[PDB]
Amino acid sequence: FIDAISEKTLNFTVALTAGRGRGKSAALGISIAAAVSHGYSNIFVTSPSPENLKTLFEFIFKGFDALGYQEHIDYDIIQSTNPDFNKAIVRVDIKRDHRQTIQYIVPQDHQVLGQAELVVIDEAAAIPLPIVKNLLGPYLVFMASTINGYEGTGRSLSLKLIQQLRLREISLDEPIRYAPGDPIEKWLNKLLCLDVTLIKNPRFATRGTPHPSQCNLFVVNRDTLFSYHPVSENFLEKMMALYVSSHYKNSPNDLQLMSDAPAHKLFVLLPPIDPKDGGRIPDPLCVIQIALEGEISGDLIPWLISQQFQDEEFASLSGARIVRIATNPEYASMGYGSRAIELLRDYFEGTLPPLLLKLSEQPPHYLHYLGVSYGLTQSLHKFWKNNSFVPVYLRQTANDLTGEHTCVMLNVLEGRESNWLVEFAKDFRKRFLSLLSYDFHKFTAVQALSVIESSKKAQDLSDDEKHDNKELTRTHLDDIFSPFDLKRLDSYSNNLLDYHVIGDMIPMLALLYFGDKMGDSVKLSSVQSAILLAIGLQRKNIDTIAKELNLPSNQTIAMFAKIMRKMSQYF
Amino acid sequence: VLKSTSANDVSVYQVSGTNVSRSLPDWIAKKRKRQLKNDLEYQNRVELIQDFEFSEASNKIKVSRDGQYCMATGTYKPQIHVYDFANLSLKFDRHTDAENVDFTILSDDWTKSVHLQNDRSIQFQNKGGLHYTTRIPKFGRSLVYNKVNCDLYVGASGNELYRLNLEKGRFLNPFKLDTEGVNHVSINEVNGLLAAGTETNVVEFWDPRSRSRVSKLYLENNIDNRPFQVTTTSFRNDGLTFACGTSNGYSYIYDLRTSEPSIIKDQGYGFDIKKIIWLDNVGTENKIVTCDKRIAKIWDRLDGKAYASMEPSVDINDIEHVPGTGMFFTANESIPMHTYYIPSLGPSPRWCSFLDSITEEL
Amino acid sequence: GISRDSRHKRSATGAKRAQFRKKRKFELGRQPANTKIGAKRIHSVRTRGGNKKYRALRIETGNFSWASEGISKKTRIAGVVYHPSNNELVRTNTLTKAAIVQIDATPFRQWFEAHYGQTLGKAKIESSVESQFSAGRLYACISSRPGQSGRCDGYILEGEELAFYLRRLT
Amino acid sequence: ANGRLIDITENPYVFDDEDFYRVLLNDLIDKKISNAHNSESAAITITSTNARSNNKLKKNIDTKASKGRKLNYSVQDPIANYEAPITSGYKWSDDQIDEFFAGLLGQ
RNA sequence: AUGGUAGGAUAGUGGCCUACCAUGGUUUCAACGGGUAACGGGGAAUAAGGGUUCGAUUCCGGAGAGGGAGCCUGAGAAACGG
Repeated sequence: FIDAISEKTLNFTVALTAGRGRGKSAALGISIAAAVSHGYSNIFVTSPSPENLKTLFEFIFKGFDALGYQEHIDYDIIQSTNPDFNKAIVRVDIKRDHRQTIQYIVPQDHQVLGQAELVVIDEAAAIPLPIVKNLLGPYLVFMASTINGYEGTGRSLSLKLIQQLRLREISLDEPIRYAPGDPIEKWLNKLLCLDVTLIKNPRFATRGTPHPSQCNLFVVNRDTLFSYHPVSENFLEKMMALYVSSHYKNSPNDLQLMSDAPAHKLFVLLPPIDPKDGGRIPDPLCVIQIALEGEISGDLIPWLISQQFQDEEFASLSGARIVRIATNPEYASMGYGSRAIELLRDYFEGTLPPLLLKLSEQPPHYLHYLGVSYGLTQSLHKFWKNNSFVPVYLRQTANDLTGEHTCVMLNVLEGRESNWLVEFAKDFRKRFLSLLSYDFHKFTAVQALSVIESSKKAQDLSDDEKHDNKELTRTHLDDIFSPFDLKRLDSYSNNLLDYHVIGDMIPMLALLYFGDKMGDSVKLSSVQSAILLAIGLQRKNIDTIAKELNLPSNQTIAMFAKIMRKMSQYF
Repeated sequence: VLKSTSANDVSVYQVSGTNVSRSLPDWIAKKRKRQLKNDLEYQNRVELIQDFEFSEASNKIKVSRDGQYCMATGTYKPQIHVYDFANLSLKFDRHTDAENVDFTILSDDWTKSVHLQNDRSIQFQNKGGLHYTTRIPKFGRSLVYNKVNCDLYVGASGNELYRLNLEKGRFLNPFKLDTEGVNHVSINEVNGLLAAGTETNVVEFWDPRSRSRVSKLYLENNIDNRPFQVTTTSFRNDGLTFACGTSNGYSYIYDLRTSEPSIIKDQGYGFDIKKIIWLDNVGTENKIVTCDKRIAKIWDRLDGKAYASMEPSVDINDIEHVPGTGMFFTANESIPMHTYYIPSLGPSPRWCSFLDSITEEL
Repeated sequence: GISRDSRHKRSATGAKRAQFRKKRKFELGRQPANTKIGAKRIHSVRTRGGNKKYRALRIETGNFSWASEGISKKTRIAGVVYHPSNNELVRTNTLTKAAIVQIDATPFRQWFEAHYGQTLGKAKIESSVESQFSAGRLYACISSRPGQSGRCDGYILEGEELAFYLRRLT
Repeated sequence: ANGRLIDITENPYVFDDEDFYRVLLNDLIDKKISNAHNSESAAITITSTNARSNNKLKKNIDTKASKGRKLNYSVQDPIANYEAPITSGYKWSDDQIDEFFAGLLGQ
């Protein structure tokens, strides 16, 4: 921190990743006191929630090696007292920058944090990668993170943060609450699988692997996984670290919740099984954990379906909810998850007990449909686009901790067809069009177009017998737009109309372009349509659309006029 | 201007073609006298794009991915040519010794350029003019450069692949070829897998740091009228898929998962397969374009169906594509340049901010 | 920028590059104007004031003779198969002097029927050219230098000219 | 190396008296030309100029190395460092590509 | 580097360049190598009708137009008239 104070590096990026027993209140207070002595104005405190920044402020000026931390009876908690940091007319930085000058800020703000000079951010790995990039910009920011702990992420998220960078970084491993090398804590970490070694494994690290054609999507018994064999311990710890590295959050009781779930099973994708040895433990390629749903045996898919519509048939159907499905953390380019999704679809479509359970030696239940509930990530939408899981239910209120909305997807992975999934997708297509900029103002336009393509593919999917939409009648077109607006559109065809005059008629035009009446006439489905959807459905400005489409000239205005003149020819 | 599709409702637009003439062909010699002699509303409607003409245009065209520049090698005399999309004309013209049958550029904006001709001289050409000329032990048919490990390498019809490891100023590492087929060379941009176009449809793969080959492949046509040379190879940017294209017009899209077959398509004429270009950088992924001598065909690599096709009036032997665009270049054997824009393939770039507007509605 | 100058060389002893002049207009070593097959293209080059050299860049037909009766018509080109002084010149299919190139000499057959009236076994000529009127791919050389003539001329190979050249073909 | 005895152009234990012998063989060809007047002398140039040749391996030169038709293992002094090398330009960590090189996705 | 043949290029012979061959060529009669304000040589040139052998006449050793690089027209030219 003193070296960063002495250096003239404008991008003073300080990264601090620590394990258990870090003393983060003492560490941030020491950094705040160093920034008090050799800083310009103050330090902007950034945390995802009301964390121990007050304990960090209590450890900055006061707060010696005997911390004496308290919940609500501490000196920092009480406001009606004199904490001896009372400032006056002097050049003192400890008295001025104090508990009266706590520069706390939420990490969701980016413009005010970009205007700041010195800031400190804690648990930045919990924030999104674009959010972390907007937070840790070209200013002097010190980043604090906790690795392999409760309510935290893994080393792969830290490695993804390191891949987002490349700076000035350091690591801490020794505990401060207890001492490092405690065997009871080592036994507790062994019992709770707190140690993460998926990156430390020599065969399940990245996309360098065998072919996904020779994929062994075998099964494993839950009691065999619960057995404390030495081979079973190494595979389950590799399986748990694979689940830890993929998901951002990591509940400490999630492993016990997965083990005790009788209605949830798991399948392990493996590489090509070498018959030359056959007995050595192979690292699995991917792990897929799913659960059933219905009225047999945890019903988030049925609760969302009941909230979406009144479908007692879909409520009582045999649905499958994928709890977790992931390959190795750097094996995203391997594509083995696509074969695993193909294997999971094929599985729906056809001392102790034995350890290695065969894929063929398992009778599956008569499942009606499958699916999962994932966040609105572009890569997650890309994995669902490679899959058949069409999204239907989207959470309007996004998760505060995750920072992203929740999307529930379903796929009819059975010979039996119901056509209620196709009917609900058309309702979901109409709902997602209406929810554009009603609550979903801040969303990616390309991802919204990809979601619209996901709804269109479900419309073009199976059980397509009598769900074909019709065009617009002459009376239907008369109710849609007035004759004066039609004459206004002819002036737009004469290109004398501005973006303001065209933008007034853009609202009913956007619903028509989402409707099948305009689609039957023409198809302007290039990147101009995404600009058309962002202007109308997402209600963005012309400058906002131009920055999103990376074509900031008047060609965005020209593309909208070309789309408008195509609609004028559609009359 | 033009509305010529392949009867698939994909509105391909072609600019500066041989159908349209030079709207400013001779301002003093012709246009001053023919202003009154020809009102020429069609010629006033002819819109010249990026304002040069290139006669017997090239056997090699190139566009730098940064700086927005283009590279061209003329053959009326051996030429080297710089064009600037920010300034829309001839940035620079210089003669050279022989006709550049192959060429590669440094990674940024025309600063350094490596040329290969009919003779065995490699031309390192900097910001100045003709900085150095070298010698190659065999002749020249193909060359390519890796910024990783600092090594160009050159090969033409023999046994030793000449790795021009430009660090320390020598060339080393004679890689042992098989049966004198190296007619194309290719780069895996992320990992450095080598590729050689063998006359008996083999391709090599080498580890550059280990200086050793790892495997060989074989490409077997089910019809197999004649034994064939694979004529070009290419690696996608994701580091997964591999492309092959032979003299019999058979394009192979090899997904690397130890597969004898591929996505196999044949051209309608089967003269050759010249170059294979991906379109991963633009949206609507899994679209790929292969070019014959007289047809360039963009098609879906997974559906196996033809997206569109561009038919020129004269034969071509190079295809260049600026990334982020729906825009393409050719090196035709004629006085104009066939360059064509497909708005459904991608949007127009920044210098063509009005070329997207003028032909969409006309 | 190529040099044809005589002082660039070493001496009979091997004198060490005396460096008298630099390049002038008079020793202008021109570019190698290698051609190819295709639609005909002509460059006019002005040298020595009034000498107009004709650079043939692309060429599609030629005036090739048949010496046993002394006649030559216009024949459409097909492709080169052998050159004595080079091998990659053949793969480039660039027609220089003395290059052995295929043609489809249909009007040679049409003249033959219009002068004799007898089919070709489907006063006489030797049997080794009857192997490929059925194929229709007749071999011919190049007589004139095309780089300065702007013309393609040759003759059909005759008797021992095959028997030495398919020996060099295989 | 054992100390019982590097510019090889002066070597004392090597006894090549070729310098006067080449003069003597020049004195040979001067006297043999003057003595081949009637019919034939002993040896005008046979095994004399050849004896100069085979000891220097006739010329110890290669035609391909002359034209640049053979590869040259020497430093070309302008082309040291314009295209100067880069950082770790492998976007993977290169040990999974060793698995890709050992277990090929075509083999 | 020396030749052979072929090709390209040249206004043109040409290893000038390239291809593929054969290995050779210049020398004690000195090949290669160290000295020269070679403002010194050249009948280059009348003479000096006696200034000893010259007082005087001229050719003379090159590159360049701020610097590398390429192009351009003219029976003239890699122009300081682009």
